[PDB]
Amino acid sequence: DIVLTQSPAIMSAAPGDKVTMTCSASSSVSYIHWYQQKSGTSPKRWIYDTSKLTSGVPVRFSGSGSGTSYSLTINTMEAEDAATYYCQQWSSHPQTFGGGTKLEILRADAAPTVSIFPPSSEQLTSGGASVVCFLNNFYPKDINVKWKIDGSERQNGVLNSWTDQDSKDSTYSMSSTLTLTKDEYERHNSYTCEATHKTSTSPIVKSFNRA
Amino acid sequence: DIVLTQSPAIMSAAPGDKVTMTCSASSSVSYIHWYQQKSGTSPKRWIYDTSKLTSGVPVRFSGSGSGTSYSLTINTMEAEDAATYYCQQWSSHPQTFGGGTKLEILRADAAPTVSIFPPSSEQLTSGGASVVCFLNNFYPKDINVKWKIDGSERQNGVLNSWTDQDSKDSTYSMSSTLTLTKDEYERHNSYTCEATHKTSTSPIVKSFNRA
Amino acid sequence: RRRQLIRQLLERDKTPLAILFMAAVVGTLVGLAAVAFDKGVAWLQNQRMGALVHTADNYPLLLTVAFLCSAVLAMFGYFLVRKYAPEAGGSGIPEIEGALEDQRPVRWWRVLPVKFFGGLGTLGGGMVLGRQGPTVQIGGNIGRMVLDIFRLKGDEARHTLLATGAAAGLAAAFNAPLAGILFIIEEMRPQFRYTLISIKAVFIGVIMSTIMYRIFNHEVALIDVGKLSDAPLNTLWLYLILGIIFGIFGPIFNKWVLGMQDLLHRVHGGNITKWVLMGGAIGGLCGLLGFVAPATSGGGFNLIPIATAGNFSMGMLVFIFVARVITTLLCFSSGAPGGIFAPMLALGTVLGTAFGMVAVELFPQYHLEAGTFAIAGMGALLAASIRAPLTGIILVLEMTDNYQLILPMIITGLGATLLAQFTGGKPLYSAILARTLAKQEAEQ
Amino acid sequence: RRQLIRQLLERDKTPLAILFMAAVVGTLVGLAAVAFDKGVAWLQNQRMGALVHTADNYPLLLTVAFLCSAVLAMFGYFLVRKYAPEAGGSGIPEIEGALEDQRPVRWWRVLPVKFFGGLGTLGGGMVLGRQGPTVQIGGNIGRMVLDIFRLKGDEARHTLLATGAAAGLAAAFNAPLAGILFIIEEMRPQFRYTLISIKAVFIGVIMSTIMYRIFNHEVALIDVGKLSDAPLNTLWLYLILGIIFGIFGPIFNKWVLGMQDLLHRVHGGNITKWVLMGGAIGGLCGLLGFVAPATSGGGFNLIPIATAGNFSMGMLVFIFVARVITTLLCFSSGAPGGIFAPMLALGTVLGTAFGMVAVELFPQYHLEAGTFAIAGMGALLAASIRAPLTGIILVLEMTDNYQLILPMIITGLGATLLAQFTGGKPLYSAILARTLAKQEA
Amino acid sequence: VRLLESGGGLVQPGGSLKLSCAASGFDYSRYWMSWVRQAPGKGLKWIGEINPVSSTINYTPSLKDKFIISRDNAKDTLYLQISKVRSEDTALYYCARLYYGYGYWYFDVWGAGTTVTVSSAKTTPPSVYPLAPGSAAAAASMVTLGCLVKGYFPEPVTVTWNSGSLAAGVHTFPAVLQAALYTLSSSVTVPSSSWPSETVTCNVAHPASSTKVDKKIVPRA
Amino acid sequence: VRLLESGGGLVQPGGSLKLSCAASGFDYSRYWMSWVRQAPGKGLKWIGEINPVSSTINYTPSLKDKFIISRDNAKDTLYLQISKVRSEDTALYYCARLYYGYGYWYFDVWGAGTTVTVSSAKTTPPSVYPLAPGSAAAAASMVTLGCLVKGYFPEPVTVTWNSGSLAAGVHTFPAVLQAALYTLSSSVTVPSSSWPSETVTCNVAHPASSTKVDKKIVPRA
Ligand SMILES: [Cl-]
Ligand SMILES: [Cl-]
Ligand SMILES: [Cl-]
Ligand SMILES: [Cl-]
Ligand SMILES: [Cl-]
Ligand SMILES: [Cl-]
Repeated sequence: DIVLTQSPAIMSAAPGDKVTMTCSASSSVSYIHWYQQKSGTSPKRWIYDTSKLTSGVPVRFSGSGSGTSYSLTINTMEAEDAATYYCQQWSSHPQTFGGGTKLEILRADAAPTVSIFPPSSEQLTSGGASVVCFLNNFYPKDINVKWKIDGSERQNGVLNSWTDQDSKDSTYSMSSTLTLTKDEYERHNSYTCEATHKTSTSPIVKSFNRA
Repeated sequence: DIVLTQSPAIMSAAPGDKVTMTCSASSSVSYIHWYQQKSGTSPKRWIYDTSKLTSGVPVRFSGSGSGTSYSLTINTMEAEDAATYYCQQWSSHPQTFGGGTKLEILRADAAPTVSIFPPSSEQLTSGGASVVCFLNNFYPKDINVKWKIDGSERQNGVLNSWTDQDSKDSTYSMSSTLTLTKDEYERHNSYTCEATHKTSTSPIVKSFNRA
Repeated sequence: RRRQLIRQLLERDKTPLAILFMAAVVGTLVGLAAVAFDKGVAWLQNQRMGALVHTADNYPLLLTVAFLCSAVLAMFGYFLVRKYAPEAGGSGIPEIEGALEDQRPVRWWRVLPVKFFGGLGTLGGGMVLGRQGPTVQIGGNIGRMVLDIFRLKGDEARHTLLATGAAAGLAAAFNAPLAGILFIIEEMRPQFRYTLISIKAVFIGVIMSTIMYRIFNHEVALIDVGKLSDAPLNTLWLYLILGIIFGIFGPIFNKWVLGMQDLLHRVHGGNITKWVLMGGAIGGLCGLLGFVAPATSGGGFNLIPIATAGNFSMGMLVFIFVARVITTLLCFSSGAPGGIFAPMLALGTVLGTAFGMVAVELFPQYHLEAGTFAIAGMGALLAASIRAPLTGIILVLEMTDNYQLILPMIITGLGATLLAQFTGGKPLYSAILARTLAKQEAEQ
Repeated sequence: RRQLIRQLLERDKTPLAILFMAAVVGTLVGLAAVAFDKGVAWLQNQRMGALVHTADNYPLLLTVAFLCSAVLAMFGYFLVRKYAPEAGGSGIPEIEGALEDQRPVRWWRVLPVKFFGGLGTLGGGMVLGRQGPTVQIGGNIGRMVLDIFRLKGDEARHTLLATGAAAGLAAAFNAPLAGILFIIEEMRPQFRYTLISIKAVFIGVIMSTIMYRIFNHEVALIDVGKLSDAPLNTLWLYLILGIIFGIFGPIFNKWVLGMQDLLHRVHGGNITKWVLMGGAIGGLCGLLGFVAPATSGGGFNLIPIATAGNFSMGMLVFIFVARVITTLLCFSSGAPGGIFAPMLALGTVLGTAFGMVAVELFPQYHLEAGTFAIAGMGALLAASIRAPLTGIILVLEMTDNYQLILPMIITGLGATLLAQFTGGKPLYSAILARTLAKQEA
Repeated sequence: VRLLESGGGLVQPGGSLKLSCAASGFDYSRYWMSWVRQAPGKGLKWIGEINPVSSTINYTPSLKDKFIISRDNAKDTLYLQISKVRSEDTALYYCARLYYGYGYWYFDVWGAGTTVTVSSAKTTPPSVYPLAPGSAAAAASMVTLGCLVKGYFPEPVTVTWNSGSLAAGVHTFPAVLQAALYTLSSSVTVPSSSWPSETVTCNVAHPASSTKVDKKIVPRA
Repeated sequence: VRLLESGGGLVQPGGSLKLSCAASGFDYSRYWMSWVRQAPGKGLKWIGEINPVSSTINYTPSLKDKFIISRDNAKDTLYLQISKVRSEDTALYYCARLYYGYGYWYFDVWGAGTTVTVSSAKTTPPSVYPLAPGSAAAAASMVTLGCLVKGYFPEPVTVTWNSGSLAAGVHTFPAVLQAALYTLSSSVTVPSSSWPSETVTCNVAHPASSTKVDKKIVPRA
């Protein structure tokens, strides 16, 4: 049970940059392996025996390390290198994998596009009342959404979910959904959606009124 | 292509006897083979390369021959040897099989065992009316069946079928089946089945009456 | 001097047609022989079944006739040796190997019938002796017999026809031609002075017999371990270790075989009847064990496949090892006509296997398969006792078909001799000659 | 007698000092055999990032597809005629001679010469193997240590020399068993007992094979796959094939020999009439290696394809002859490179054809050309170089069809059995004799 | 080692049928597979043979593509395509496994069989009727039962009892043809004290028709 | 060469499910097969491995028979039996093919892998609601639509637009679980002059629930 722990848990660097991720073992290992895992796909054998690129791996990639500490590197990483790399050993049974490192196409700041929607007429026709509010394509991922019913705070019933960095534009998108009872909803008017991201000092509001 | 012609087309001998069957080639062959085929089964590799019994063949069997003429022999043949032997060659392409030889066993007398059967109730429920009548385990094979409707001759619609000498008891069995229209049948009562075999002077009758 | 060489080079590989043609007649004969022997042997080990089973009801009656038979025969064996060919007794290779250097005669008109019928009894009974060795010898004689019957003269044709006879023999034995050659030219061959043995002559001989053997033994091997897994470079050292172990135990097994054959001399002093009686004694003993725990008796071949698979438990292995480590000595060392070439493989196999199982569990990350170790060592107890690595490595491959294990098989057998050397020991085959050569004299 | 009795009891005792050295040697040979093989490719590679770069202008191709194999081929001959005349050619006739002490082992010369040298001849695309060259690069390696550690005593001079060859032969075809059977069937002083320690060699061979496996794991040089088997009633067919190799074995020997004379006149001994004739045949090859590669290069790559039956009877004979030529013209031209490897290709190719003929000749033997393409992969070794046992085993060693052992022998044997009864001699010994006699006088 | 070939059946003149033969119990490769057919009553006639890598395929003296043998070693299955079939093609088709001794090859392990009947008929399932002894059944030591299988096409039908579990004393007469329909009966003698008391079932199967039926022989109530 | 493993799905605590992995494109034997599971969000964890002749089978530090790996080389299939399952067992289960370089084995070729949810909750089709812009829609250059898929179980749902024919500008947020029910929304930005005027349909599918619905995004009245 070698405790492999991959250093950067998450990291970002602009393509053509030189990136390096560590993978330390609690004890002693030798001939570590690396697997690349892009979203939606099973792992792929990248590097092995510490540094043998696999048939197909761009010569961009390089393995290294020894006994207690190993590493994997990308001389001038490309965008198609965005993924999660998993170092694994089996120089001691039973084999073990590392915590993984997530590589991300660091890009330039992007102001989030905020689109708010009233609960569908059909959902209201069943006591439900979901006020969806999207936040599309922004960067970095740090963003803060906050709801305001009839001009007032609100955190109960609110649910958010971020997407994973886009493979192409390397931006993030996160949705915030406030759920209420057809009645709870009907007894109010102003439903604002405030988004606070680095790209601005003054938050981005986007509301609609039932009236 | 070579024309293998197995001598005795059909032959009979009493177990414990020494039997020999020939297999001549139009031209010249070498390392003949032999396959044994008992009723109901695909051929079985018996002897090969002229005289190599196959794993399992009783040492009772022996192969031989040379170039133009070969043979297969059984020193003291047993009843379980009843079958059809096929010599085959492939010392000249394309391979070719012989005409086969059918071994038949001679045993002592063994009088029939008749059985008359009244048209199934279900067959009658469709205008058909088949009066089956078996004749199980007898020898020799010469046996005469004769039907008698309400005590009278009948040969129309009657169909007989013998089985091939049994591999074990070396007896024969033959079925006789008279077919009629539900009506033709219903308009009679006595349906007798008479079997005449060597084992007796007075035929064996076996009837049933609808009444 | 370079004046000569230049003429010697341009005069290479020219072996008299008369010789080549004879090596052929020889090789052939050897085969037909090796066959009939092997055939006859079984036929008896067979009868010794249509015996037991006939009396399989009365237990003591079994254990009884399961001794008498292997006794009546074993004796008959020793007899046909002590009274007709003292040279036969034992392997028979030490002699041929000596008769090469011209230090022992080839009394074929004696040895042949003696060694043949003789071992037919020892082996056909159930003793712990191979039939390979015995053949190597039966072979050379065959070569000799022709040499004499055709009086073609000239060292070349005496050392050649003698050597090929051996090879042919060794081959038809394991159905292994390559081995039968590598052997003659790694062991039998006069070890210290250039010789007139025509390699090519041997080949034709070897072949001619292997063909003769295939004529009656096709469609079935003597062993059939099937393609085993492979072996990663990170598990190589493990075969070295196993090698070293064979290397220390190699010479030891040699002391025993040797001395034990002395301590077995006292019992009879040299008396034909104190032998013949001691003969059917170990003989009958074997025939008995060969129906109470056969893996301790007989050729031992049959248990190699079973062993390699991993069907024997660590317990049953060790037991079988030791038991054989004993039955083997007690049978060969007893000067009975029969060899220790074949049975040595068995020990090898068995010792290797065990080493495997230990390994398997020791490191499951090497994804081992004991079977491979049971093979790096099938001929290792040859690369220590008989110190003929190259002949072994190849004899194994010749009939185990796992070339994927060539790297390990070598690293073991090498490591074997590398310790069978650095720790006393010597070619158990040479030592025997020396002794039987020094005892020839030093006694007058 | 008394002596022998003491000699027996004193067998297989080889000085720990020797054994330990054979190991250092074997090792070195490996790393070497590797980097050589590695470098060679690397070049045959560049000569691609060359052609493709100019793959538009056809004549521009055929042009740079000559110059490169010319510029290098020359560079090869040069580093030989001006620094080590002993290198040129196989290199085995020498080592084999240096064993009997009839030639020197100028390693401080040969090594860099033969290495970088053949790196050009081969790395360019010439019809020479890289095996032979290594056998030689091997012995020298063995020598180099002998000298650098002045452990004296025949045994340690003939031993460290022999193992160096073996190790070399091995790491070449990743075939240890061959590397040994070889030294003790050919190289070994053919007429007088010697002080070469077998066991010494083994440790050497091994040490290199391991070294080779360290960088060549997971892929073989050949991969014919388990072929069918062969019934005893189709054995004589392999004898026939053997006899054919047995008659054409010595003939190909005459040519290789004489052709290397008729190739002498063109330059008389002039460094520049050679070097120029060098990149001449050299550039030629590099050209054919892009208009019909099966006529140029190592020839390895076409053995698998040949054994399969992918070449038509037409393309076979053509490829045979073409090579029957490029081979002579390249080796006989004293260029640093051997004829061991390329002889296999000829064998394979000749064998295959014999197969196809057989196949249709008798369809009742249910043949598979592939097997004949193997009974003869090393048969043109059992006639030219007359080292059957080393061949048979080198084939098996890397073909893995032991099921064919009975045929493979009956051929190779039938080979030397005619290469004998019809003149011929060890093309490897003849070379020594000549290069030994051309010495005194 | 089982060689089980399916595919056979009923085909109208000038038709085409792909006979299959699934192997199991051995390594399909290393093996030369072939076909041989037996015409009802007549002997055997070799059709073709196709080596491992299918780099070789021969047939008897028969034109262009009457036959087209192939094999998918990936499914250890041997195939046979007969096109433009004619009455001469109606026979039992076996797929053998090929091997040899000294080298003059033999047909090692012949499979089961599969039947191809060339005719314009219709695949007709069979009707199975129970043959129980009459009411005047002189119930002696042994009791003979049996079931009748009639009105089916083409051959063949397989009749077993209690699923084979009752094999001693069984009979199955050769089918007789009449009016483009086949008819056969199956006999099965058992100990009287064993029948009425137990269950005597006759199981008939007609592959072509793709049917199976189990008739329970019950006393004539 | 493909490694396709089925079997996964929904199982209630204390249950048992036989995961299957069908191999194709290589020789199943000579190969050590294994399983490794990835818990949603977390990393990979090796489960077990079973050599060719299945004469060896090891698992990670797990008790008695939580796991039972086996293989039928006759069907080139790798199996895995999990018994007495618990939430910790909910993850993506992959079967890999094992090989090595110098000898320190690696997970050679993986497969898509089956998902295994272990819950009490009951499956449940989803309700799909259209998210059209409000009446005060500041119809600029681009128009953001989207549809809400809520109240379903278990994962997953597949949302496409106009049948995929509209793939640029699409979003599908990860589903959030709440009260034994999943909920996710899908975003799709298109050119304003492209929407009202055309048909923007969102097609949701929930395999488990065996349902498919196409919600047509129409402007708010
Ligand atoms: Cl002895
Ligand atoms: Cl022996
Ligand atoms: Cl012996
Ligand atoms: Cl040369
Ligand atoms: Cl070469
Ligand atoms: Cl060379």
